[PDB]
Amino acid sequence: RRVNALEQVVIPGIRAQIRFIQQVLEQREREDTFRLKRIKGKIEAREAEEE
Amino acid sequence: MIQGVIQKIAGPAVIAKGMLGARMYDICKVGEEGLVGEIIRLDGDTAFVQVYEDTSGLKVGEPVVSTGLPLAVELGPGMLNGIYDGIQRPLERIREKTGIYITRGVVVHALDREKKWAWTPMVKPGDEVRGGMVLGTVPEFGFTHKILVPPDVRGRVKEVKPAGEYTVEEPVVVLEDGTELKMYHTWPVRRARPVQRKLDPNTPFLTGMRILDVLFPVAMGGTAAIPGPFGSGKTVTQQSLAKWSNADVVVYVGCGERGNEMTDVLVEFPELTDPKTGGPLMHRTVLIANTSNMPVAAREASIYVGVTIAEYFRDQGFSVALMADSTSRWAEALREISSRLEEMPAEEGYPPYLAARLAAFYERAGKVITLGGEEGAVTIVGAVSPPGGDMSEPVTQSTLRIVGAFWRLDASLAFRRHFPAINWNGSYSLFTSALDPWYRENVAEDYPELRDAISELLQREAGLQEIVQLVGPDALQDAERLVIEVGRIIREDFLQQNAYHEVDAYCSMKKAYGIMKMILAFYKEAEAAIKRGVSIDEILQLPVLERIGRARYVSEEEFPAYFEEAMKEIQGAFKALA
Amino acid sequence: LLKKEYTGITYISGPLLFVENAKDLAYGAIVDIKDGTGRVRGGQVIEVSEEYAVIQVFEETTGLDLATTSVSLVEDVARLGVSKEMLGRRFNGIGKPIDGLPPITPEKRLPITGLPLNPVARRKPEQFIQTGISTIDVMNTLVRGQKLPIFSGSGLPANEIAAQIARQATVRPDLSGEGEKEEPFAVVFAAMGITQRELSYFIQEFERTGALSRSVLFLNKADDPTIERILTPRMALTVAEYLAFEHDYHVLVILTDMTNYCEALREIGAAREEIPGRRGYPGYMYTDLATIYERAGVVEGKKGSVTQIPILSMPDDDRTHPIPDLTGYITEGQIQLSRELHRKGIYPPIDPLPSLSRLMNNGVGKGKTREDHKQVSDQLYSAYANGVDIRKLVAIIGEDALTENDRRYLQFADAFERFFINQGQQNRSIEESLQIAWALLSMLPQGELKRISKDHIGKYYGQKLEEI
Amino acid sequence: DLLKKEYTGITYISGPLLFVENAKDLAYGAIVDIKDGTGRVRGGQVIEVSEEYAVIQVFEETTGLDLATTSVSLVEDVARLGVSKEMLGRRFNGIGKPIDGLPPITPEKRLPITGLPLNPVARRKPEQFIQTGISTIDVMNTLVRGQKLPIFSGSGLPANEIAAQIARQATVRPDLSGEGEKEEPFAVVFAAMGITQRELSYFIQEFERTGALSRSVLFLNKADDPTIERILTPRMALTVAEYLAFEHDYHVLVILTDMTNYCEALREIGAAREEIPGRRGYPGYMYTDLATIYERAGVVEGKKGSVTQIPILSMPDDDRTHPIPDLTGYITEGQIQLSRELHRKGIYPPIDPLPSLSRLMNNGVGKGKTREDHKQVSDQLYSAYANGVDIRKLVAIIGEDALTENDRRYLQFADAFERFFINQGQQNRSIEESLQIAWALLSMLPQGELKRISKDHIGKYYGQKLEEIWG
Ligand SMILES: Nc1ncnc2c1ncn2[C@@H]1O[C@H](COP(=O)(O)OP(=O)(O)OP(=O)(O)O)[C@@H](O)[C@H]1O
Ligand SMILES: [Mg+2]
Repeated sequence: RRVNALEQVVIPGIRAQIRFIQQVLEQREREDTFRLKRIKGKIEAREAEEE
Repeated sequence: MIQGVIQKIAGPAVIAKGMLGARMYDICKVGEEGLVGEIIRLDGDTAFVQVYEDTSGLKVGEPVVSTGLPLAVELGPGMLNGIYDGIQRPLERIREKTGIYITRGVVVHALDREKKWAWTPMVKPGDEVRGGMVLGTVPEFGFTHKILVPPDVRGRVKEVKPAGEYTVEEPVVVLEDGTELKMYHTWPVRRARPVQRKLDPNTPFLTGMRILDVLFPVAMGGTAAIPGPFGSGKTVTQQSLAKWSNADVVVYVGCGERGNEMTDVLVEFPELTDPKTGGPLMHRTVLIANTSNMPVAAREASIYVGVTIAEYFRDQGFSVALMADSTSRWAEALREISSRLEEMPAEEGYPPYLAARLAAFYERAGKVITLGGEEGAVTIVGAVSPPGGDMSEPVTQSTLRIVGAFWRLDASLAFRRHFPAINWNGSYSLFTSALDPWYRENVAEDYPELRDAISELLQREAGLQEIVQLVGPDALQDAERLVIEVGRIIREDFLQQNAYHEVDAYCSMKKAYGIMKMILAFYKEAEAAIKRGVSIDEILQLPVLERIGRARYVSEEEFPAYFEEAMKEIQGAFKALA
Repeated sequence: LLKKEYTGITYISGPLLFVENAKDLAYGAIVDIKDGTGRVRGGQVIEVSEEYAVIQVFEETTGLDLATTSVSLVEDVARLGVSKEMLGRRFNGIGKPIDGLPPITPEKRLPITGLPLNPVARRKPEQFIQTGISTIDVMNTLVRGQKLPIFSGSGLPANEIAAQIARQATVRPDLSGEGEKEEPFAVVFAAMGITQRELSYFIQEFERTGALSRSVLFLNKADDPTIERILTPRMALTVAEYLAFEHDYHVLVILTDMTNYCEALREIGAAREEIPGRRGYPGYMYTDLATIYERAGVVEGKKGSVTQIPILSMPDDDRTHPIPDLTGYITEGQIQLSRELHRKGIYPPIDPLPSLSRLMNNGVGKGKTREDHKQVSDQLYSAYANGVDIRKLVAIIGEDALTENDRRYLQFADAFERFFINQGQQNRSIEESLQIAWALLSMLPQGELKRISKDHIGKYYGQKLEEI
Repeated sequence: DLLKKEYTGITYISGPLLFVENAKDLAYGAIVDIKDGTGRVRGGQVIEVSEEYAVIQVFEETTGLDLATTSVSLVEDVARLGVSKEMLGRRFNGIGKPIDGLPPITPEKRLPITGLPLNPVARRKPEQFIQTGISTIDVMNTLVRGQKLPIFSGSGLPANEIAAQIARQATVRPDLSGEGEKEEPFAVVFAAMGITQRELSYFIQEFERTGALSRSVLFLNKADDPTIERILTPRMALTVAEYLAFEHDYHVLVILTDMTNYCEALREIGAAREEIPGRRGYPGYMYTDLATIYERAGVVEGKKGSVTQIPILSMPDDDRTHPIPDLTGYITEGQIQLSRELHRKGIYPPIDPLPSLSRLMNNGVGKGKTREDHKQVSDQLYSAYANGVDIRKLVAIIGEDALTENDRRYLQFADAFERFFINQGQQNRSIEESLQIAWALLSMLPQGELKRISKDHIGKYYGQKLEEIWG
């Protein structure tokens, strides 16, 4: 009974939590990459175009 | 007026030039086709316009004309029994003009200018009138439609049209300064309509559903949110509230949903019967439709138009219920518009001012004293459809900080077809305490005690279910087995409700009270029988369980006799047994 | 009509290129690009200004240079020529024939983006369709004018079920009382991102069945440009709308894999440097998918109809992925396959618990199918769900704690799976299916069968599983 | 001058910001008046300046403004508020204007709303113990006069009722410390950020019922009010509180309704300016901005006044790791955390004692202040409750029957502790009654395992039966 409970209930729940957390962290990294792109584009624009 | 030309096009965003003198949040006419647009930016000689219609085929150099006025609606007789576009255009006139497809550039009037209305004056020459006062009545479908002074108007009257039939655009009252007042007036949709006072809600908003009326009530003039994944039952619940609730006027807003869900309402509703007047159900309902494949930028306008109309019907003294089909689509529209502006976004790309808009929208609801002196109320029920199916998405979190009730749906209960699929463990309501004086005098004196007993039984069953899952139902003692069985009987017979059954779709308060009394009487008898030593199976094999299970299918007329018969049967069965 | 050329091209960067003085290019137009070697590419205009216009190319930009490249003009609205002689033909994702036959003669030219249908002009779907699959026909019934996708996993036989639905699709006019008279039926098949082996399988199945005469096929292989994948379903839906709402056909539309459509959509959006969404997909995916699914339905005063059966593959098995989640918010139900049933050999492996059909209530009842259809379906759902829960309890704890009633529920669940779901290649009617369902309900005590009436069983009682 | 200058060179309007290009004369941080073409006047604040152009944030909405007729006029260079002793009993909006229909206040002084830091030499240690009448606060998370003690709340949890009950029941005990004459009542300063009509009506009714409006000053900013006005409300409230406490020797209690809304407005302004974000969305300088609000409380050497703050904030997904609760817990002197699980069982007030904390507890307890056994009793209660929770987690896995006697005793102690100690309703408890109940609960355990209490206190107080108090 103990082996069946551990194999059925616990492990899939832990695995689902792991993959959910991984997806959230990946999303945050993608968003900060987009922000870095925008600020680099802003930096390079004001240094060259202005006279 | 201010006139200029176009030089930039990107999706629904049009940038005009030569617009020096245009004001923020005005309305512009765009291009040769004559589209509708709104200005939200100013920069030098240029203006940034979002377009409420399709922008395909536009070219650089087409003229832009500014009307100088913000987005406004026409409020007056003729809005009932009607179906409107996202910017208040009647859809059947568009069908008559264009056909079966909605093309852009169609110009229609919101109110019919050619219908005759019966006019009955109230004021006399020389009287002093103020904003929100009543001057004249017009007969509508069962209702009495009052003609109101616009809120920002003061003056003295010496001209009254006599009792006769006139159109909506004839001056019926002329003020001393020369202002002419007609049967209709316009109001900008972004400004809240003035009131005198706001009151505490103290009467229930009866929905006809047992679980919502008993466990998680919402008061007349409150707000509520109903989140849940796809297939949980938001639309069916909202349509049942539209059919069965005791509100005088129902305003339904479809914001980016299916067109079939609106065609069903259009077709089925005229055949039904109004609960409190007996006429057709469509005579009290106003529909605003903006389906998913219609232009994206028009979703915000539909929400504001709906809440403005609901505020207008409040000032006449009615009690109005507003249902928003989805606010997630409105959030997506805001995200798209901000993406065209290249603003820095918050979490998940939503603009940082997202919570302010939701706060301003839900704040329109309340029970007020109108300017004319009558008492009205507006209640708002808004469905949230989180694409990020977890309950931590920003729209849900920003919604939960202002709403008074929270009806949470569960996908697990929807899979096993346990509709309404309301999660009674995660849901809550903050209006329970204030409604108790009304419950004690209008239903029964012991009603809150029965409600508390039902909640206690549900909590105990919730604990014992985890015990059962970790151990098994055989190892339980007889008292725990009885609690589990009574909880299952409650969950199957009282909480569950079929919205497509002819009889089960509507339930009065006294029917729910009778069912609760029957369940608790059975529980008390079975509890006393365990002390006598009777087996648990002898209780479960009793034929009286079938009587409780079929009780929710009994009609309202036949119910009191059924209830009395069932009480006698319970007493006799538990007396004679063992 | 005379043509116009612009040679002022001074920017090339990935998929985009800028035109120096294209003041009269309408927004959303279609342009063709010619380089120094004479090769012609296509492109669509999505920008315009007083200083430049932005054109993204429908394919790679190799070989372009700023000295010799010129941009010409095609008509400013993406249009497709349609005619009744398209029946029996094959086309690629852009509309050119790939059967080698001469091109069609267009009756009319229509925009491929369509127009929104007026909700006043719609009418309620009311005609039930019998497909011969008992799980679909009894519990998740299909109505004309419905968009009902099939949720599949990787390695599950979705294409075979799609082909079986295409063959076995038929209406039952005798139940409605009108009597049997012919109706024009047709199939529009749109495959995107399809490999050569499955392409050969589809072509061979359609030629073997004999339905190629009444069908139109749009094909798009995996080596084609990514724009053709985007433009493929719009052209198929334009053809379907034309046929149904002009010539009063009853058309059935099948979309092979929407997962490839979403991946192609992600490739296009990411190249233009715009904000991402929940999983890398663009934030406007909901509206873009809604412009496709919402074209189905029926129209008041017109005899035609359009029915959609999309097929999509979930990433591993998961819901809450953006593709099936956003699909579930637009369509009117889902048919979800189960890997557990496929593993043990049950065909077709349809799982009834997550499957759903919202328009079932409109197409069933007295005078449509039977007087007991809805109540039978509800009782089957409740009994099966309880049997599944008790089976989980048995697997965790053991067989010791069971009463006789729970063993009855377990026997009901096993019998229901083995007999009801597994049908192989049968073509079961609605009435024999309801008889089988009533036979399954006879396993349970008559007291437990709430919310039904006993005249329904009073004339079809006592049957066992006669197929065995 | 005889007439003041006006600037018309405005070419930008987008969101809350507004650019003017001929305005080098405006000081940084100045307050300006924005005049509409129709005559309406809106306020704004300058946060950037150059010889080229200036950047102004607008408090009210931007509807109706145009680039041709709008003009900007100048008010004084520092945002200053006029304060007086006559303002007790008045109501004000988010920016300090009266909304009670009474004539405005004639100022005795005009003070800058941003304030100034307190000199660490000039401070002194908070000492006086405050009896709030709640056992889980009085015994285990003691509040002393001069403390910043925020309340961490959820969505449906009753933080407002707890705050009102604390404000109603709060008093000091001069008899225990021997300080002599009884105190004067607290003066309440109530600052509300974006708040619904329901909460506002409840607070107004509760203050009217007890007659506390004669001592109170209310700054109200409703949910339908402009968002950027929320920047100024806490600063004005704390300016008034500091003036009253340190110039007129009052004992001021300050309640801030929802710091979450203040953080939302701050994020709006930061995102409009393309600032570098913090963790989730909020700007990187949010720690410094919150610090200028909280750190204005305390006591001052040589003066009788005091300022006590009870901010209320809502953890969004009941999440303690969210940026707003994290920064609040880094700045403040403790926290009171409400529990949803206790709320679902009908327990009021639903204070969870384990995540709660009071940093300044050790200054206000001990002999000569409350009693000699306070700290040891608190420690023993904490350890016993932690053991009970751990044993709950154990019996969730192994089952009740496998327990020994010791674990069963701890489990029953945890259940009785929750039901009797935490659940108290609207009743008022003195410190002696709470200590008596706590000693009665500890008597359920043998003397062997309570090692954190000295043997003299055990010999004196142990052995009480709970049935005498609850039966
Ligand atoms: N109370 C109910 N009684 C009977 N059937 C119900 C009930 N609630 C839901 N259903 C069934 O479940 C389906 C759920 O569809 P519904 O439109 O209500 O879902 P939803 O959560 O609003 O989804 P969407 O996000 O797609 O709008 C209904 O079509 C119906 O078949
Ligand atoms: Mg729905």
